[PDB]
Order: sequence, then structure tokens, then C-alpha cells
Amino acid sequence: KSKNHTAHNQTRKAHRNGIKKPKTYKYPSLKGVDPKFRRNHKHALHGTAKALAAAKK
Amino acid sequence: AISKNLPILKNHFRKHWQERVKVHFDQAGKKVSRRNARATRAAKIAPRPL
Amino acid sequence: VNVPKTRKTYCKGKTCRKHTQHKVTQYKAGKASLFAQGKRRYDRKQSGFGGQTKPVFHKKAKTTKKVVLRLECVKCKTRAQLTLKRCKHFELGGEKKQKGQ
Amino acid sequence: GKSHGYRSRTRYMFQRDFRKHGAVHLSTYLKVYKVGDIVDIKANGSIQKGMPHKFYQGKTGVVYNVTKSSVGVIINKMVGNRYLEKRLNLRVEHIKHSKCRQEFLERVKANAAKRAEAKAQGVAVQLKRQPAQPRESRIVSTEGNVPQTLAPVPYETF
Amino acid sequence: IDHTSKQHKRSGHRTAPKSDNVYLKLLVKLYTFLARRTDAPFNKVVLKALFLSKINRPPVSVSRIARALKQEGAANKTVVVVGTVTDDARIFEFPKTTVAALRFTAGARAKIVKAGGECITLDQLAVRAPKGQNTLILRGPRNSREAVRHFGMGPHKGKAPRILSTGRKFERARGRRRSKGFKV
RNA sequence: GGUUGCGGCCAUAUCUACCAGAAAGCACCGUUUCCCGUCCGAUCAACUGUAGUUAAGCUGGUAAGAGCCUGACCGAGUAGUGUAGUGGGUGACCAUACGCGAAACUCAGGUGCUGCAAUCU
RNA sequence: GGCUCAUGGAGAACAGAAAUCUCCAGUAGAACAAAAGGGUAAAAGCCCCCUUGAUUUUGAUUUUCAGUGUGAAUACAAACCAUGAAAGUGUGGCCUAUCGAUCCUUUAGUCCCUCGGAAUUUGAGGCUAGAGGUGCCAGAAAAGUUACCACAGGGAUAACUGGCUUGUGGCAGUCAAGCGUUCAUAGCGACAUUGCUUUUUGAUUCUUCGAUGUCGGCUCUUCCUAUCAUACCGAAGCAGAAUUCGGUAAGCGUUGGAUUGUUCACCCACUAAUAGGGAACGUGAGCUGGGUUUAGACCGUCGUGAGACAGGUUAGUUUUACCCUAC
RNA sequence: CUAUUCUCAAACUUUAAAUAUGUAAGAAGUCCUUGUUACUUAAUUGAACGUGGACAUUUGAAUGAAGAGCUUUUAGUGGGCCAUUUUUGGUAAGCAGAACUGGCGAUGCGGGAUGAACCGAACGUAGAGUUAAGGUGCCGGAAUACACGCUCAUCAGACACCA
RNA sequence: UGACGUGCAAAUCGAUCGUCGAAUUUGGGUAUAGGGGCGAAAGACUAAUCGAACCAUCUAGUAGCUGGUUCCUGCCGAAGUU
RNA sequence: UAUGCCGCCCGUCUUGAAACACGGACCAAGGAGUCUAACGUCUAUGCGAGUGUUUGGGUGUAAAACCCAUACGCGUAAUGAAAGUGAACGUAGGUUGGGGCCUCGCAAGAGGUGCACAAUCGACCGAUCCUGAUGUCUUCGGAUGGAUUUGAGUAAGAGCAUA
Ligand SMILES: [Zn+2]
Repeated sequence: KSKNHTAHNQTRKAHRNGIKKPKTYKYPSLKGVDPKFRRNHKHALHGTAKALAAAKK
Repeated sequence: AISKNLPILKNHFRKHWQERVKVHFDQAGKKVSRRNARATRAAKIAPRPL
Repeated sequence: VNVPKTRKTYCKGKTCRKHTQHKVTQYKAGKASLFAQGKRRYDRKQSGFGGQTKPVFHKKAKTTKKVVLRLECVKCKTRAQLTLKRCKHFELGGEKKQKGQ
Repeated sequence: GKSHGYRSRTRYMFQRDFRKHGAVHLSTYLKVYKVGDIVDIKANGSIQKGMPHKFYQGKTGVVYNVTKSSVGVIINKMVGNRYLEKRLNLRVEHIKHSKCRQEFLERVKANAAKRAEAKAQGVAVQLKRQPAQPRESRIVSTEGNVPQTLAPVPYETF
Repeated sequence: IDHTSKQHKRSGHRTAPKSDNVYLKLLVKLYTFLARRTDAPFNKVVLKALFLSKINRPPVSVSRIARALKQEGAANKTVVVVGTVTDDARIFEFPKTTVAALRFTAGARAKIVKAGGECITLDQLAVRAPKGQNTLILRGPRNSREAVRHFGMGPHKGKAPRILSTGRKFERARGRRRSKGFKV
């Protein structure tokens, strides 16, 4: 009695205002990265922070 | 009959509230009545506090 | 299916926190107690005129049931629930095997 | 009803290849993957763990996570009118390196060599690439090449 | 005439204050003049910040001013706030400064005067600094207004639900914990 | 160059038939107390390097060989297909314009190359 | 960890197509619980040894997707284990399906919190994870009947016309194996094959549900020709007469009755002949009202029953022109 | 069984397009030293992030860029239909259902006589000029133009979608 | 299946017909009142109203359904899909 | 008014209306998105770590205007079911950006300081899972330090009232 599905006009709708890239930040999402690499990486970066806080004289 | 994205409100108006709305126009009219009521009570209770 | 009996699994315990031998039994539910808040609520609402103030499910679709094993550690006596997939027949165990005639 | 299962419509793509059945050759495992390295996605049907969805088969992303038997790849997934940041977890037989990025990363060093050289010499470097230019004026010589006068053919059956 | 973009689209930026304030329009008049003639990048920033609305000129606190002069090299600059300068009773030390605001609060005026400083307007500023010579333009935090914590709510954004009562029984049961159905 | 041990790519390396192999190495080969595994020291285990051996393995070569891998203006700019027309044709379908372009077939060539460590008349 | 499977080949008393034994070939032609596809040859298969990773903690990720849920899956991390010489592999089934919210009830966890005037023990309530289920599978608690019927709607959708279609029906060619003593074609015609038509019946749902009066007959006009008769012709298996096949041809006519509401059909009889059709399946402000199809009623079969029947039977209101046009 | 042979496959296949499709083409870059770290390494080896230097004319393909990015809020809609090409069911359909694109819906105007969808072109109010599709015997603006042929029909033929 | 059928009439007219000494016709009085009456049974009748009368109220009942929805110009400009 | 050409009847539902689809004989007048309680966004106004006089009192040229105390609502603290507990290691952190300003310069530029805001790595509060010091009503207390866990949080306040 009706019709079921069509992908007609769906491209036109999408392209009118849209198709857009996700912008790519520097320092990306460090989440779902190996937990023990993270656990360490924190202590590495804290170490580098202390080493430049020592260098500042 | 549900929002776009709005807080869920509880507006208690499913009775015949329209039949017992009490608007206080009498505020100013009651205020002078209470002042007159105090003045006359102080004339009655002549030298004593209200 | 055929779950054998007593098996060595992990025990939360608080004392164990390791693989100990738990004695395995099938789970079965107790009694409504007649004093659960949802029973007292129901009995209150059902009392008087009106008659059936709550729904009654009579549209049984599923044949079998999810079988649940009440594993009980032998040292500390603490229990755990493991749910197996839907099975028709259940042997608490069990005439193994015979791993080739 | 209709079928929309995980490995549906994937008869011919997760098929192995003609006379390339059996075992994976060990270079696949000895290959080293690091974060920021651009890698392809192409499943090895013989290996049925950490295998990508048929969507991601053929795609190219960049490694974001590195663990035991597996990497993590970021792929661009257009859905409606906008891309999302789709994070896969792929076993290392389902990926390979992209000579795409290998031929760039050697052109960077070729440019670095050309410029660092021609800074202290006679300079005409033009580091940028140019497309296929309209061909220059040449003289074609007819010395033992006296043109063969071709004619079109009559029709005949077989 | 296959139009690439939307024809007759407005710039989408305020060119005047929707404020009908006489004294703001006299201040806009001065800074539209200076912006045009001076050719100092300061005067374009101040003209736009004058056009900006109440939600986009949030109050810069004295405590935020004191912090912006805590900076090395920028300790003797004139503090250009385009909007309210509010008081902060949190801090105790406040230095001798000159701050050019639209409005001060009775508390902010007291604290800046008592330190020994000069409460300036934008025209009292413009008469001493036509090019904003030795100025420090500050802005209060925009994304701290209570409306902004409901912007782009959905699963699993960690944004505030629009509600009126905040206890249990109010939007914690099903879809906010794995116990009752699922979580977000 | 030979061989071994471990390999990379995984038939130019596999298959079928034959014919060679000095040296060393590999192998076959000898024994059953022990460790060990069998219904059977056959396979697996331990012992010897002695009792014999290139017949097999293994390596190499041969064949208008099978297969495989290459290349070609070979077929073929064919089949097909993107685009275009108030092109044709009753229609089925087809021709032309601007592009992209196979598979079979035919003929010619080829028959593993290479990494590390040790050994070798 | 050992081995190699289907099938075939050559062979060993009873033993043969098939019981067991041995060797040779054997890229999978087997096997892997099922459907199908993919995958797999010192294995994922078959045989043997030990176990319970089918475990605990919660998070991220992929598919479906709103990037919600559910289901399934992935990859880690932190514990504890299994195996193995070890590398390692193991968070159920080689991979793609095998499943389920709130509320309620019940269980597991934890020296937990609460029962608000303050204590204790039952009791109840909570917190974290399961289970009892919704197959209409994002999850109401649910039998008919109306021919006494009703309302809001609908041409989003049927029963009549019309429109595209032409399977079906009807008519008409092409080829001609053959039937017709002989002889394809005087007259017919197999196997095939190309059409035309919209007088059937379908298919469809485009128009109409604030109605286009729904069968047949009576009357009456006009048109079509795919010609029954008549006019004039050609052909013959045309001697005559008679008949048959065609051509021009719609000028001309093409009936009276028995039964049936019937259209259709079937008989009797005359005629030169008793051809086929259309015109909103012509024609109801032209009629008629037998049939159909309101309400009454009877029978049969079905239904516990109300009632049902495109089964049978009987009784059942047919309205208006004085407007415009046409005549 | 062997070598030949004819013709085939939506749910066969060694081979294998065209069109569509992923990613890259650099300052968040490259090169040279060196710093912490509870991760990993036999290790002083790595891995992630850095310090400090060095290379900006060619800033590391073409073309474009109408400003680029960001957010809030809310209307209507959720019956669609048509056309070339690919395509399923169906004898078929102005039938039913899909794929990409373009249109009508929501669109006037010039043309196909007339027509929602075809062709050409999209539109403020006028002047002038030039053209599109389509035509130029007469209706009817515009050659009863030029040129080479074909056709004579007692049922001529005459412009795509389209009768 | 006559007349009339915007009538004499919201059921009449004319002819023809059923019956005509009883289960007959009929006036007045009286009883039965709406999920009730009454029914020699047609869901018939119950004040032109009946498969549940009429009057008022609740009531402006509700309607995913039909219809309507009142000045101009300017700028922007959709959806029939998940 | 004549003349050339053009012009179907509007409103409506609709994929499609001149429609053999619906409403409309004609005219005047009346005739359909209102008010309210409570709220989201955006904007204006006031005051701004506060804010809001008007329930009430005082006052008055009397329903007006003017003045005003104590509360109260909201905000100034979150998170837990709850008993509860409760926001600075540092310049209120580091990193890449970042307008504007400061310095050297003719300018090109380089260097410095960098608000908002954006990404990111941390730190702090509550919850959950452990860790389990000095001690002690010997079962209380929970220091100390961790966790791919978690929150509508902190990190020099933005809100309240009115339109
Ligand atoms: Zn235990």
C-alpha cells in the first residue's frame, strides 16, 4: 500500500550543508590505548616536567 | 506529545481549576480595610496598645 | 547438557581470591514470603471491588529456561552463580563419557 | 526474512586466493608496526580472530595503539552527512604497510638531499612536481621511414 | 548563474548593539571613528566587544585582573574590560592599576580605588590611549554560564539533564546505571 | 663452487620418467644395558661411529614432457564499459563522438633465487 | 602430543559387494552437531594424556546504529588458573544465527547502609551481579456476531463504467509434414511461428465513496463490418440443381413462438435470411421491477450460540423538469 | 578409463574490466645531538613525549575558494511521483519494487498544436543587441532558399519522448 | 406495484378487495415509565422519535479523522528518507 | 470602446484539478493560534556573589505613587541508595594552538607576555574496588598509597529579578 525504502535525495540532503572531516587535533585521543603504556607514559611526562623545572635556573 | 529537549514539568491542571482561580485584586482594598480596622480598634481600646 | 559436579574455579572469598574446588548444584528460587513490599502493595490494591488491578501474563513463548549453577567453595563456604545457555534436559552430573566406543 | 549478519555478503572477499591457501608466511609477523604508521585493512579468512568487518576490508587508516598480537587503527567512517573516528582492534595478519606513505617518506629525503646540495652550488632545483606537460617541438625524420599509406578494409565474414 | 554559495546571506555578525542605550551609542560612535582612522588592531577588538551581548560580555573579576598583572612584563599595563568588572572577596592583595570597564560594581570600585588604582571608562581610556598603547584586553569565561552544561546532551556526553528537581526519583533509574536496564 | 643447520620469498622451486654424483657433509646403515615407546627398537627412545653402503634418500642434469612463471604490435584496440545526441531502428538492438580497455587463443623465453653460521679436496 | 582423511588400485582361510589384515596412489574429491558460505593437511580434521579461560574485576572497541538499547563479537589491562620441554595458546564451541527492558518475585555478594526519640534480635527495605519474560521478539492483560445497525473518514482501498495491458477469449496471416483415388494448398492442415481486436475473462487501482441509480427485458435511433440474405462478380474435387471458398459491398433487411428473470442456452415454425457487434457492458427525471442486494419469514448444511451460506424458497415504496442546451 | 567434440550457469570459476571507492602528497614536516620512565630490553636496546640546534625564494602536484571554523534554538516534512541508464517480479501494464543521477512536487518563460515530468533555458522593472531549443507555403514572425538523389500510393508521407 | 409524490395529506385519494355477532368494534375511567413497560412475537409499539423515549445537565465530552483559518512587501527556502 | 495576440474558476486535499473531485446564488455585518500556571533557547534592563520592595508593614494628592524590617526562593558545592564525606604538590599545573598588548627594528619580521575558547596530559572532591600506619572500649580507628572504574564535580565565582 505504501513504499518501503529509497536512498533518493539522501546524497543531495547530505552534501547540501554537510559532508565534513573530523578536524584532526594535535595530541590525539589517548583513550583505549594500552593501559600499561599509559600508566608508564604519565611517569615519563612527569619526569620530563621535573627535569625542565630543574633546568629553569 | 513529548519535548524536543525540555525539562519534564508537573503542571497540576487536569481538574476544573478554572472554577476556583482566586485573583487578589482585593489586596489594596483589604490593606486600607486592615488599617481602618486597626485605627478603629485603637479608638475602642483607647489608651492601650493593640 | 551434563555439568559434572565439584570443579576448581575462582573464588571471590576475601580469603581465597584463587582457584578452589566449589561443589556445584542447580539454582531454584524460594517463596514469595507473603511480606515482600511488592506483595503487600499487590494484596492492598487487589482487595475490594475492581477485580484484577494488575496484569496476568498468559503468552508463554519460550519452551525451556536458562539453567543456573550454584557453585559453593568448600573452604570458606561462599557461593557464586554461573548461567549456562538454554538447554532442554539438565544432568547435575553425570555418566561421562565415553570418548569413543 | 533479511540477513544482516557480521560476515554476511562476504563469500568472495574473505575467500583465501587461488593456490595461496594454508599457512601465513612469517614476514607478516616479523614486520614492525609503530604509532602514526599508515596501514591497510585486508582480512585473512584463514585467521578468524581480530578480523575486520567487510566495510573496513580495503580501507587504509593509521595505527593509534600497539599491543601483543594486534594493533589499533583509526578509519574515517562517513554515516549520512559526516565522518566519525572508528577505532578498530586488528590482529596483525589482517593489515599491511602502505607503499603510498613509503614513496612519500623517501621523496621527503630526496627533496632534503636536492635542496641541501643545491644551496651551495649553481641552483635550478624546482622542488615541486609538475603534471604531464604538452610535448615540446621535435623533428620526425623519414630516413628509411617513408610513411606506409594505410587504407580502410572491405567487409568479409570470419 | 549556478550559485556556489547562499545569495544575499548576511555577514552573521553584529554591526551595531541591539542595546538602544544612548551612552553606549556615543561610546560606539567614538570607537567606530578611532577604529576607522587609527589603524591600530586594538580599536577593532573594542568596537566588536561593545556590540557583544550580555551572554558574551561576562563579568571579569578583580581576582582575574590581579592574575593577568601577575604576568611578567605586563605588570604596568591598563586593564581593558569590555563589560562588568565584579568584586572577588577571595583575594586580599591587590596592586595599583588602571582598568577601563563599561561598568564597575560598588565592591569592585571600592577595592580598585583602595589599592590606589584608577577606574576608567572607554572614552577616558581613548583620550590617553588612542591606539590602546600599553593595554591588556581581558574576557570573562563564556563556557561557565549554567545553560552551557545542557548543550549537546546525549549518550554518552556527560552533559547536564534539563530538570527542575535534582534528588533520587528524578532521572537516575533506567539508563543511568547497569543495574536498571543499561547506563547512558 | 659442494654440503650441512636455520631460513626469506613459497612450483622459474611441484609432477613424470630416466641418468650421474670426487671430497666432505647428509643419509641409509649397526646394537638393545640404560632413559623411553610400541602388538612389533618397524616409527619414537638410548648406545656406537664401530660391522657395510651410494642402491634409496638428497643434490644435479636430461625430455620438440605435464604443470607453473614471464613477455609480445599475438589475438585486440576486439569483447566490455563511462560519457553524448530531437543519432538510426516497429522493436530486438545497433552505428558514430569523446575516453578507459580485458579474458581466451597464438608465438618466444624460462625452470628457483637469496640471507646468516659452520664445514669441505 | 601422534597420525592423515574421501575414493581408488593390487593382494591374505572360512570371507562373498560388503567382517578383519597389508602395501601403493591419494590438495582434500573427507571431517569439523546443525542451514549455507568461508576456513583448515606434521591441522581447526581423527586417536591419545591433563584440565575447567564455559573463571574474577570492571572499562574501551566493532556490527546493527539515533552512533540509544539488546544480542553477538574484538582487543587489551589487573587477578587467579589450565596445559606444554617451552615458545606460546586459552575470558566457551574455527567464523558468520541460536535470543529479551522497567515494575514484581527469587538468588549470589558484603564483619556494608536504612527502618528518622535511643538500643538489641527476628522482620522489611536498600547497594553491586544473576535468574523467573514478554516469539506481536524496544516487551497491552483480552472471544464472537450484526442481513436491525451506527459515527468520523477514505477514491490512500474493493463491488459498475472508462483508461494502459492482452495472459485468457475472439478473429487473421506466414511455413507446409500431411488429409483429400492420384494430387500440399478445390476445401482443410501437424510441428512451429507473426499478428490484429477490445463484443469475454483476468491483471492493475489512474477517475469517482459531501453517490455517475448496480441485471434482463420492452421501446427507439445511429454507427462498426470480422457479410447470414440480397446486387454484380471470381474459384472448385462447379454437368444440372445444390453447396462450399473468396471479392467489391453495410444500400437493403435479418422474424413468430414453448421453458428460463436471466444475458447465455435449447427446441418448434416460417422466411431470402432468421450474421456478429458498439454507442457509460446505449437506453430507470423513458417504462417495467421478474432477478440482484435492506428490514418479515421457511428449509437444508455449518456454528454450543448469536448467527453464516456467490445454497433453495415466498412477501417486499422505482421521487422531481417549470431551468440551459439538444431535438 | 584415454584423447577429441557441440553448447551453458542469479545462488560455478583460473583469469578479470570500465564507472564508482580508501589513503598520502609535509612546520602537528624532515635531519642531527641529547633529557625522564615505575613500560619494554641481555644491554648503555627500544617505545612515547620532549630539550637544544639546523633547513622557509621551490611552504614540497593541478584548479578553485564565493570568507573559514563553531554553537544554540526552532518551523515544516516523514502519502511522493516522473525520465535516460543498470535492474527484480510479471505475458504485460499509464503495473509492482530497487540503484545512480537529473527533474515535477514547490516552476513561471521559448519550443514539442494541446500536455506537471520531454527539449532550451530558470524569472526584479524597462530599453537595445544576440541566440537557445524549434522552425521560415498560408494560418504564423522567418528563403514558395540553394544543391545532389529517392518516392506516385483507388488507405501515400510528413520530426525524438508520443500516441 | 392506479392517482398524488416541491400532494388534500410528513401516508391521503379512487377502484378492487379481507372480514362483518364475535379471540368483534369502540367512548370514558383506571393500571403498567425507559435497560423500564407492553408485545396472539414484526425488535413491534411506548406523543410523526425506538436494536433502548423525551427534557435538562456533566458539556465547549473526545477525534491519529473532514472542513476553515482574515493586510502588503523584502530576504532565505525544505520534506516525503533513517 | 474597437483591434492583434494572450488569458480555463477560485479556495482545498492531492504524485497529479479547468476537471465528469469537494465548498461557493448574491450582499452587509459577525467569524478562527487566545489568556493562564510552570518552563527551554535567544535578546534587552537593572544590580552583580549576590539577587528579588508590592505575602506583609509604613505612607498617600488613595486600587496609583513613595518608603521598609525579618524571612523566604534561587544562586554561592558536589557526590552517594544511604549512614556519609566534601574541592591548591606547582605561578591554581604542563603541552600545542590563540586575538590583543610589550620589545628590537623603516618595513618584512623575529622575540616576549598570552585573556576567551579548543585539544590534550595531569592534580583536587564524592562514589566503587582494594592497600591497611600510629593507635585501641580487641574491634573500633582508616593514616598512607594505588585502580583500562565512576559523577549532571573543583581548578581567581555568574547569577538573581523583570520584559
Ligand atoms: Zn573460597
